[PDB]
Amino acid sequence: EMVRKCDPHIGLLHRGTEKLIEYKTYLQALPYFDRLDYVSMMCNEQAYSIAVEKLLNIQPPPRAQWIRVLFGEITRILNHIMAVTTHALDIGAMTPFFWMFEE
Amino acid sequence: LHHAVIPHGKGGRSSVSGVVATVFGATGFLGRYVVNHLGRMGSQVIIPYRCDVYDIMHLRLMGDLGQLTFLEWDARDKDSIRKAVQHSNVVINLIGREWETRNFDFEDVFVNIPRAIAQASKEAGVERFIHVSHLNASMKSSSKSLRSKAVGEKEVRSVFPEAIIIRPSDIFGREDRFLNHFANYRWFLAVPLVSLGFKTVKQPVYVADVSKGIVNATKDPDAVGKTFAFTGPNRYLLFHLVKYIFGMTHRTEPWTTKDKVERIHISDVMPTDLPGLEDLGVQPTPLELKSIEVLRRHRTYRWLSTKPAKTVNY
Amino acid sequence: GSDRSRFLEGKRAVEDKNIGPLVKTIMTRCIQCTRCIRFASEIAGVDDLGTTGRGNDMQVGTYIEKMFMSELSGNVIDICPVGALTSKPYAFTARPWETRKTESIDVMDAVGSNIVVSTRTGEVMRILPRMHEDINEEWISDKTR
Amino acid sequence: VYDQVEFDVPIGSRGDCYDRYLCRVEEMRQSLRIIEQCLNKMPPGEIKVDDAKVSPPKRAEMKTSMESLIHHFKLYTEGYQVPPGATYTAIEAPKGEFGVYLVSDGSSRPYRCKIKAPGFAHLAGLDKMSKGHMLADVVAIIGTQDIVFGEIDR
Amino acid sequence: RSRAEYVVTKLDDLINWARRSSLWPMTFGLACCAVEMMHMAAPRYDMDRFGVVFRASPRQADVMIVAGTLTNKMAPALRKVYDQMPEPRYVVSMGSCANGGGYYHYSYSVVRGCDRIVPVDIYVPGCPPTAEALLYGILQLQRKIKREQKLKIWYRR
Amino acid sequence: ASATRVIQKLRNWASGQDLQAKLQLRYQEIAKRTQPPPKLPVGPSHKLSNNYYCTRDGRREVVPPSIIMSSQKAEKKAVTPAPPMKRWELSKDQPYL
Amino acid sequence: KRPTVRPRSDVTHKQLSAFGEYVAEILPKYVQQVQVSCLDELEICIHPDGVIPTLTFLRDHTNAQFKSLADLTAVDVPTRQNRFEIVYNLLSLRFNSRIRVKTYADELTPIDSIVSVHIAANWYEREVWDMFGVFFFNHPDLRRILTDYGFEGHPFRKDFPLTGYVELRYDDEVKRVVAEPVELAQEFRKFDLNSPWEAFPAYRQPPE
Amino acid sequence: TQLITVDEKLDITTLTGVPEEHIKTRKVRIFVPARNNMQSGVNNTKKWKMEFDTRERWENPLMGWASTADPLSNMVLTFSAKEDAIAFAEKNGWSYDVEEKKVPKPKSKSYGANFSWNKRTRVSTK
Amino acid sequence: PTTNPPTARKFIWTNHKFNVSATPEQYVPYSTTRKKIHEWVPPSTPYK
Amino acid sequence: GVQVSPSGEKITHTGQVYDEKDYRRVRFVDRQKEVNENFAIDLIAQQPVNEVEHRIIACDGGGGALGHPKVYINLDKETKTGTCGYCGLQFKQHHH
Amino acid sequence: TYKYVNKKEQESEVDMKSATDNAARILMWTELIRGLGMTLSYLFREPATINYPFEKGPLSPRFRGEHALRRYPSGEERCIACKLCEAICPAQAITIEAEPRADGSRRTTRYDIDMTKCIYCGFCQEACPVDAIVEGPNFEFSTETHEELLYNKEKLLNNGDKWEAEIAANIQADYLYR
Amino acid sequence: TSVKPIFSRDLNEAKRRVRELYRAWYREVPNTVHLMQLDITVKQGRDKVREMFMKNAHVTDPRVVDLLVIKGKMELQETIKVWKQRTHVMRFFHETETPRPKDFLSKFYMGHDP
Ligand SMILES: NC(=O)C1=CN([C@@H]2O[C@H](COP(=O)(O)OP(=O)(O)OC[C@H]3O[C@@H](n4cnc5c(N)ncnc54)[C@H](OP(=O)(O)O)[C@@H]3O)[C@@H](O)[C@H]2O)C=CC1
Ligand code: SF4
Ligand code: SF4
Ligand code: SF4
Ligand code: SF4
Ligand code: SF4
Ligand SMILES: [K+]
Ligand SMILES: [Zn+2]
Repeated sequence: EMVRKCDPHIGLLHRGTEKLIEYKTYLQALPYFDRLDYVSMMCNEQAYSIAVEKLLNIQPPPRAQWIRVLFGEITRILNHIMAVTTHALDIGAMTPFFWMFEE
Repeated sequence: LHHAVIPHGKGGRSSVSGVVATVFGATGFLGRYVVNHLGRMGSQVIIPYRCDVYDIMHLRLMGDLGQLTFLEWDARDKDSIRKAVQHSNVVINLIGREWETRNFDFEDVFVNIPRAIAQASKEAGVERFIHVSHLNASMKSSSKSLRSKAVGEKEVRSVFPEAIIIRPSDIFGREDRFLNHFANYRWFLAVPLVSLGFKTVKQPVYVADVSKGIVNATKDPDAVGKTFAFTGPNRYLLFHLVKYIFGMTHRTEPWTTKDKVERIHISDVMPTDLPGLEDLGVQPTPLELKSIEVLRRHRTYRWLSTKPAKTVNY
Repeated sequence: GSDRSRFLEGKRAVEDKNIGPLVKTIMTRCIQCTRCIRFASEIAGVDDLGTTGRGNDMQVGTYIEKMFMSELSGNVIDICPVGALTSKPYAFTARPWETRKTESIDVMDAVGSNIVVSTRTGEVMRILPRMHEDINEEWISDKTR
Repeated sequence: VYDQVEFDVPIGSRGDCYDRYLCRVEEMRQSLRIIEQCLNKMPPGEIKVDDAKVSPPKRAEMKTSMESLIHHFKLYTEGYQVPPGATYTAIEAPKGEFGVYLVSDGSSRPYRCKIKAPGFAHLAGLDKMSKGHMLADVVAIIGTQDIVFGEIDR
Repeated sequence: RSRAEYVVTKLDDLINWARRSSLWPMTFGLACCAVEMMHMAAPRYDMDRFGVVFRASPRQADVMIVAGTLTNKMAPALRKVYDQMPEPRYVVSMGSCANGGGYYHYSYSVVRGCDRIVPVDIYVPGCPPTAEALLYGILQLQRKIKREQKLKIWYRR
Repeated sequence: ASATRVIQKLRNWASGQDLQAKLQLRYQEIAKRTQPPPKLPVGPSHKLSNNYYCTRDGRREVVPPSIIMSSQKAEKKAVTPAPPMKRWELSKDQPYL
Repeated sequence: KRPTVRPRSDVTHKQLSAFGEYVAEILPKYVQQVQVSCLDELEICIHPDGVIPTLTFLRDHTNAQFKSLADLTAVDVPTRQNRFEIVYNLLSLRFNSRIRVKTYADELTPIDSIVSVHIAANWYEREVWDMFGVFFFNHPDLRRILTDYGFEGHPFRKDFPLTGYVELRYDDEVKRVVAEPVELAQEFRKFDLNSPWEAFPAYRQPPE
Repeated sequence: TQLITVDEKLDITTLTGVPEEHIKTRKVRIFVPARNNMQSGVNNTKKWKMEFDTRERWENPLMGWASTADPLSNMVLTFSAKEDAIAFAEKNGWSYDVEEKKVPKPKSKSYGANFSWNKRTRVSTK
Repeated sequence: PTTNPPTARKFIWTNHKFNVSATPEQYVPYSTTRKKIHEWVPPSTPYK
Repeated sequence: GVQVSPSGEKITHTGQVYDEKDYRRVRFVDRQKEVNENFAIDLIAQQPVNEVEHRIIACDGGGGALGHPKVYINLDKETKTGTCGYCGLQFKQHHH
Repeated sequence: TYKYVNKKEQESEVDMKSATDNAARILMWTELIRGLGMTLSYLFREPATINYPFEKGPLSPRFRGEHALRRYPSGEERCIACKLCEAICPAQAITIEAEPRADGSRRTTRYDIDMTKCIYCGFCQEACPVDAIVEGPNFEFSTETHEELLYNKEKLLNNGDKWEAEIAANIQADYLYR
Repeated sequence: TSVKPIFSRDLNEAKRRVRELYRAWYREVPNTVHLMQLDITVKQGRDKVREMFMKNAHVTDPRVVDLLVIKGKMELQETIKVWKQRTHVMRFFHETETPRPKDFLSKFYMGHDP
């Protein structure tokens, strides 16, 4: 019953995202981050936007910043629901999975 | 030639080989390997079918997008045959049964359907027609199916004088009715061999070899109006073949019919005057090399993880 | 330049010309830089193009209905910075970002002008000159183009 | 405006799956608190940066003005040019720290884009966390590590 | 027509009704599209109400929902799992990745569509297509396997 | 919202929470699907004067990084990359769960 | 003041310049360059021989305490002799700072792995080897982590094609998933999205 | 003790992983790209480029798209120097054709030449 | 669309069609461009 | 309008039709080749010429922001109506 | 600031009543009974299941569904073959070929969008300067073959003519935001 | 013309590492064929290994030989613990690919590829 060694083999979802991004433009490479973490879409968008905005030495308007923070926290709620409910589903409980997926 | 039939590319999946082939028996055992080779080099394969779309569904992965055209047809619908062969330069005929139904019999399947297909192909003006008969189906054979295939050969040569006729031997493969048949004799008490199988001599031929020969006959300018004999490199007795298959398995739609056992006990003729796989550019791989992938599914767990049968000249 | 406009008035519009089947003229886009006029005066040597009028109404072209066809007449399509003088065979065909550029040599005459073949999706779409100071400078003949 | 909003940070004390689950739930609650603050303090104003060389203009401005049409054309064909340089921008992702290392060569395409995943390091550390444990235990460790594989593999 | 063909047609109706009323999938789920799959499993759309059972083993599966990006490292696993599934099996590809490669079509390690590996019955377009649209694809699959006439083909053999 | 009082009391007692006050099914309190047309405001650069782009070109103010020391070009107290981080204060709202 | 321009604080620039001088004078044996960007990010470029001492000093120093490795990556610039630029981003939680350490390598000179210093460097250096072919000395288990099994070539290199060299498909004749030389139904259309006019005069290189 | 001698040409073709067809049969071009004469800017004529020889692009039977069979069709590499491109090409084992940087010749531009007393440079219009 | 009907246009379909997949009236793709390279036509009369 | 070839196949508005001996019409065997019935060239030919009173007219295609970018057409040629490059509407100056 | 999720203040001692409470909790399954009770409460709520296909999930006019090519009210195609949609298309799913029409208009001869390559991101409909290409609200267009998702200009124009009564209304509802 | 060695000072112990790697591959080929149920025989698998080695045999740079040995050890270890599957092993033989003959007449008859 012991776990003596654990070796996770990955790359089963390797997509060459960085090579495609460096072969595309910045706006064209923006929706790649939506599919990098397909639960934290606005958060990846926000991180990429902050990186490009830093490199461009520009800042978004305050309303855009407030909207980005609001949907970042909505996305945090989405992702924490995803994590907690899938953890409970793997342990064996699925009614919170259904409830929080209605949410 | 037309501008859309000029070959292009390196012969891959997305290339164009310039082959527009209507394959009639594509839903069978040899037909899947033929369609696999055609779509592998990249060709416009028209599949007329009469069974279910679920039954033909395994053919869909087997070519590029739009390179395979599936269409329903009926053997009594010469209009459907004409609509299948209307836009093609090669028509390949693989229609056959090992038994007789109440709707189609041996004479109909081996004569009337190939004659109608070749007549429609001649009316549509296709450049090449290939018809697959069977070896030692010469004439006046003991079984009805071989005589029917002989009459069908005569009718196909009458209506389409330059038809390439290919006579392979008993074809073995993963989904064949030869090696799986001999493996399924073990489910009974013993092995029912007539004269203990000593009088019958057979040289089985691999299904991939037959399909490569068919494709090279489509692409070969010298194969027009010829009859080929597609046979394996080694001749085995029936008893030695049964010994080899049972020792390779390590153990120790009707299942069988009178025509089937008659064709089993009919010996294979010597191919002397006919050209063959080496003349169409295919090296005949042996059953010893290509037998493990077939008989592995009949083994047990202890035997999941054998001397060849000896070869005669006659 | 700036990233926005303060022009709240109505823009002017100029009727087009028909100087030939090679150069399509949409003269509303013209910014009156006299590059075509100077090229036709100095290199083509025809003295056919010019400015008629005064002020904002000053129009580049020919005053009469005259067909401007000499050799070396696609170079006005080259040197027009705006899309006022475009190529009529190349009209509405491709885009510069999608066209691939292949540096080759012209064989229409024995000058051997260095050219770029602009090919999109495996089809030859355009012919442009290459800068070679010892052969053809910046220009190619009309037959070449 | 995370410096402008106020919230609490859930801190565990035992370092196990239970503490991580409690931290994630209290992060949900603090996220709801920040959502309340954002709803109450949403300001008026424009929606993109007022710079048509980076953000595209409005469609009416694009269909009316020459500069707006030109900038819309260039932004939606070539895109804005980013000045050359390298940055590493890391934000607090829900799954951890999301990092982007951008190297720009001065053109309208990024020269290099390395994506740093928290799940990559977490699943690298899966073997340490699974010492002296069970099958259901390593399943629970995978569940509490918040592992997604698109971000891990890229 | 003959009375026997009417009985054969009614038997086809019964068998097709059983197969479309009891449609147990395993979702070979990879990505974004698998997340949207479990949003279709979610209480709003209720494929369990439709008769479609969530989280079935490949040994008990009828249709494979290819949900996500099929990579070169994953394609042999996809083919092996498809081969382990019993013979009355269908394939619903979902999303642009499983359809034709999608946003990673020109990638070195992405199979350009799962139809290069397994025979796809129905393609569901989107990135991700909504759970509403995936349930549309499932009902289209039920109609398609309602259209099957296997005993009719066997009788006309 | 259509539940009877008996079922509502049973649900409230069985869950321990007031459920009818916070229903997870939206009935009428949500916004209308048809909205009046908006009028979005304009940004700070929407002015007809004193709006030269060189005075607000943040993209062109990026400079190459300053070389502190180079191997080809180039008693004091020890320093840190930043002052040490201030300890976080405990929450005055709810410090413990 | 300007709503479209990112605000600039010079205290971070001064602090990072002071710390760059600090690290440069502490380790003159390995540190080749120190720069602070306009984004207030400190980059220290070192010799490949000093990767272990530099990382150990940054992790274990009292003033540094860069105990968290943000990431480990490589950049392929195939115009210089040592074409792979290995970049270590590190985070100091004690001082709330971030640092970047750069070094160089080519296809035939491996650099020392820092698994003994940071444990995430195991998988990160596995990724760097799999994507670029930069070997790492004294690694516990250096092998592929993202590519296909038996994948030939390192795909994140600049000279590696975007679509690759082989593609997988199911062959029914062999009943397998087989690799073919790659053929595209539609070729990837490259776009020349570069303006012929110079954008940033601050980065104008001198003529050759 | 930790420094050896190697007297070869730095061949890494066995480690690049490229198939031997796309090493031996390919030709590469090293060149400064010509200025697009439809514009006047010269920012695209600063960096050396290596490209590959054009291979076959045929027509898809289904959609008419441009289908290709070689992977090195969109491969363009940027270099700061001709010698750097030479080193990269010889290191990767590709046979190269190099053409030197075509620089524009300096020209004597005089605005007063347009209004000459006796020379032919006097213009007839403006 | 009874109190607020849509704007009437002459090119709008007067008969809605459902999903016609796996029907004779399904959609079949083709290249909408004409022939690009024109082959030389040999003369129909012999030289001798 | 939609016309048919001697092969019986409908000709698209781009002028595309398959040849008699072209094999690529087997994709239309047992199916249909759909051609959009409304031809834009015919529909814009049916439009009457707008008779305006100005030497320079402005067109946005109607609807303001719902149309095309606003352009100006110079109606100086009295032997030819001025055509919008976006919407194809024709304008004529009223000189009476 | 920060807060503790599992730390508890000081000690609550070890009292006989507290020990009896814990023993009763882990001998009579009190938390198990209360979990059963609130799962019973959800048994007695109303399900959140809509009646597909007779009931549809709510959407917005911004919804990015099936692609379509629109027209002017005159009937002329809105598309002017300007190729920005395929220039901005991040998946390179749009292929455009163009030539002057018989009346000299700038129109496309080929406008193909691959649904199997498209990522449904709306970049084409937000880069289109004349509102020609749109992502209309159709999403129930799943096909049984891979070919049927390879759209061409005729299919896109047919979709635009079919969905014009809804696409134009959605653009009217939302165009002031964009 | 002086560089830093990776593992081997010169070609001698590099060839020793090559011999050790070839020895271990020759050991593992029958176990590979038996365990992963390969259609091939033991003889032609060893021939495949040998002609892979002869394909790489033309290089004499010690660093390149060391890196080739390292990559061969990775491939071998990947075969030892079975992650590389039957399809990945059978990718070495190209039995589903029609080969291109190298004669000028055949390359002329196929297409424009040199
Ligand atoms: N199989 C062998 O070992 C050998 C075979 N041959 C010959 O090669 C050919 C192909 O062999 P094989 O694949 O094994 O044969 P099959 O038994 O598999 O049948 C071949 C094809 O014929 C079709 N067919 C059968 N009867 C009819 C009919 N009445 N009308 C229309 N189509 C029909 C079947 O379609 P459906 O699924 O709809 O029934 C099937 O696709 C045959 O002509 C056979 O005689 C020769 C030597 C050896
Ligand atoms: S070159 Fe072009 S822009 Fe310049 S004056 Fe001539 S037409 Fe006008
Ligand atoms: S592309 Fe240039 S020339 Fe053409 S309309 Fe725009 S600004 Fe004028
Ligand atoms: S099709 Fe789109 S949503 Fe689905 S897996 Fe691919 S990237 Fe994700
Ligand atoms: S929505 Fe689809 S077609 Fe449009 S730009 Fe995005 S990926 Fe391309
Ligand atoms: S952006 Fe619009 S008008 Fe331009 S080519 Fe695309 S669909 Fe046509
Ligand atoms: K011009
Ligand atoms: Zn207009």
